[PDB]
Amino acid sequence: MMQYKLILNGKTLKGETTTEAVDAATAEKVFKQYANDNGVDGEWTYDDATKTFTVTE
Repeated sequence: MMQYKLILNGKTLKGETTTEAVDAATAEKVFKQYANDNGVDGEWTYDDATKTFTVTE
């Protein structure tokens, strides 16, 4: 699976985003900026079936 996704699981407001990044490293860098802007860059969950990162504040 390629097309990674992000889910902001904020204790205030939630959100999501997609990307064209094909590897977890590239996607992490893309999603980091998205959450660092949303004020949620905290923890970064991991997955092996869904390939979707989530923030944990």
